[PDB]
Amino acid sequence: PSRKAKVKATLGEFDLRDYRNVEVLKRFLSETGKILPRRRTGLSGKEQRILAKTIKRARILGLLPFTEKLVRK
Amino acid sequence: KRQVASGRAYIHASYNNTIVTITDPDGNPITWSSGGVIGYKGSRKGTPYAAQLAALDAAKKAMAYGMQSVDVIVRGTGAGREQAIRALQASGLQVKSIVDDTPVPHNGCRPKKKFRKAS
Amino acid sequence: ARRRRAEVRQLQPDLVYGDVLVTAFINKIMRDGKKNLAARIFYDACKIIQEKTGQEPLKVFKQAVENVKPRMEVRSRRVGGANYQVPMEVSPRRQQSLALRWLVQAANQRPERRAAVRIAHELMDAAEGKGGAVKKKEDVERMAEANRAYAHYRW
RNA sequence: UGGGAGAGGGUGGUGGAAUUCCCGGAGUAGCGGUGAAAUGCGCAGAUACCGGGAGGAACGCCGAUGGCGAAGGCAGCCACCUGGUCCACCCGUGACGCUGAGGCGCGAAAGCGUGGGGAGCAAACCGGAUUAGAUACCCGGGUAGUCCACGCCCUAAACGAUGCGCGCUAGGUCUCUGGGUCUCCUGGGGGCCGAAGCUAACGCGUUAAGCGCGCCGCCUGGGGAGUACGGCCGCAAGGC
Ligand SMILES: [K+]
Ligand SMILES: [K+]
Ligand SMILES: [Mg+2]
Ligand SMILES: [Mg+2]
Ligand SMILES: [Mg+2]
Ligand SMILES: [Mg+2]
Ligand SMILES: [Mg+2]
Ligand SMILES: [Mg+2]
Ligand SMILES: [Mg+2]
Ligand SMILES: [Mg+2]
Ligand SMILES: [Mg+2]
Ligand SMILES: [Mg+2]
Ligand SMILES: [Mg+2]
Ligand SMILES: [Mg+2]
Ligand SMILES: [Mg+2]
Ligand SMILES: [Mg+2]
Ligand SMILES: [Mg+2]
Ligand SMILES: [Mg+2]
Ligand SMILES: [Mg+2]
Ligand SMILES: [Mg+2]
Ligand SMILES: [Mg+2]
Ligand SMILES: [Mg+2]
Ligand SMILES: [Mg+2]
Ligand SMILES: [Mg+2]
Ligand SMILES: [Mg+2]
Ligand SMILES: [Mg+2]
Ligand SMILES: [Mg+2]
Ligand SMILES: [Mg+2]
Ligand SMILES: [Mg+2]
Ligand SMILES: [Mg+2]
Ligand SMILES: [Mg+2]
Ligand SMILES: [Mg+2]
Repeated sequence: PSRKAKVKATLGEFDLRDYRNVEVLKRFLSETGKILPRRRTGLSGKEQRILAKTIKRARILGLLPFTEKLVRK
Repeated sequence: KRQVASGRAYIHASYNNTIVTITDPDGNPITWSSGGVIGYKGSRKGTPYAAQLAALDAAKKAMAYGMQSVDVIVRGTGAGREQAIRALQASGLQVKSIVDDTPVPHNGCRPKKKFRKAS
Repeated sequence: ARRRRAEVRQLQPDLVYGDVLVTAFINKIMRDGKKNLAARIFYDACKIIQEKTGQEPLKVFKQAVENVKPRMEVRSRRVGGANYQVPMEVSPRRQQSLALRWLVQAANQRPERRAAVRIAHELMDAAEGKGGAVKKKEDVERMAEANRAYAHYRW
């Protein structure tokens, strides 16, 4: 299904190139530090590609995570 | 003997066996078990039942230190992972939380032939 | 039974107890179609469970049975080349079937010369908890479960 | 002239996950491996867990049914150096074009020199199994190699098995990139189905095997044979 609302849908006006806006980027990572796929982030090929570049930058700065622990299994 | 009360329970599932390590609130092992520690000597070690016992054994051994609650850390995929968990939830011990932490490389070392041909 | 699911034929109630479970046991006691001969053995044995016990046969019967019903057994299966004895439950219909059969089999294995005696004597040892009929049963169970390591092969 | 999208190339730097190794802690009998096993490893304390180091190699999710490049081929992130290409304007030259024998350059993997580096993997090899045998498939080890610099080699199912260029001949749908009077039009890519037509069929079908023109390269029954001989080329293996 995948319809708990698209990530972009909830956010407002954000700069996809702002690699310091952790509060927003945070929204695009799954329960794990994994970058969500388009079918979930609801971005466009062009946007999603830009986002990814940003998310990665953040991780280098320590702002975002490379990976997290699942809490079930 | 040292009394710990709360701690960690690391289930390490494999396709060949299932070992379990109960440690203190910060990783130091208290007791442990596995399909080997218990009877099974071979392929039997991998079976889910084996997993169950190993879980119980370690669980019991642990309570003989006061252990009343545990945080669970699962690692790996194996014909006997879920059973080890279910076994601990019933081992009297209180299962505070379950959490998978199976290691996965961010793509690095070339696996043995036994695991390639992938992609 | 490749097509439908086979309907368990219904037997004629007992002419002395109006019981179907009796006729069933009587049929198992039966040899080459001679039922009269069979029937006798049973009742004649019921009369022996009468003398040697204040309890009525019908009751001794039921209990004797009830004790020999296995509730678990191991059926085979092929996996990877090797064979495994998978422990699985035992349906009601089969429990009964194995019981009555086992009794008669254990009975005729007894040392006493007279048939009706063996059936009576086995039946008694049965309700008592002893007897080879029960031994066969407890054994099937020991066998089963004693392979719990393979139970994850739900039939 | 203004604007754009890219794993296109080269150099330096840098991040985190994982494997191995070493140190320490804590722990104790097994771990591993398979169809089942054994070789193997472990009381000189392994496996499992935590903390700290060292090192090499490759970049998870994003990642596509996607993009770029003339092919090979190209993905972590940052900077510098650098090629190609698309669109808008319709502003300059004024046929300055197309193809291209030979030549020159490029050219996956393996392989070859000299010097480095070697964590994981792994031809040969050393062993354990399986088997009638098992110079194998399965299991435990393991050298060259795989990585880097510089120089060679130049092959391939180097494939769309489809040489470039241009013009012409319904449309439908999805997608990546521009521009616009941003339902929808326009341009350049990537796919699918299909007009006409073509095809031995299979299929192809504005990304042609369609309709045409230009230029190159090839084919002419199978085996012998990509062999022999002769030439070039290569350190060699060998290549043409
Ligand atoms: K060498
Ligand atoms: K046709
Ligand atoms: Mg008769
Ligand atoms: Mg690039
Ligand atoms: Mg030894
Ligand atoms: Mg010792
Ligand atoms: Mg460490
Ligand atoms: Mg080293
Ligand atoms: Mg392209
Ligand atoms: Mg290719
Ligand atoms: Mg003009
Ligand atoms: Mg003029
Ligand atoms: Mg080459
Ligand atoms: Mg190479
Ligand atoms: Mg070399
Ligand atoms: Mg190896
Ligand atoms: Mg053979
Ligand atoms: Mg041999
Ligand atoms: Mg090997
Ligand atoms: Mg191809
Ligand atoms: Mg040509
Ligand atoms: Mg189309
Ligand atoms: Mg198009
Ligand atoms: Mg298009
Ligand atoms: Mg047609
Ligand atoms: Mg078509
Ligand atoms: Mg044409
Ligand atoms: Mg054709
Ligand atoms: Mg030729
Ligand atoms: Mg010929
Ligand atoms: Mg050749
Ligand atoms: Mg050759």
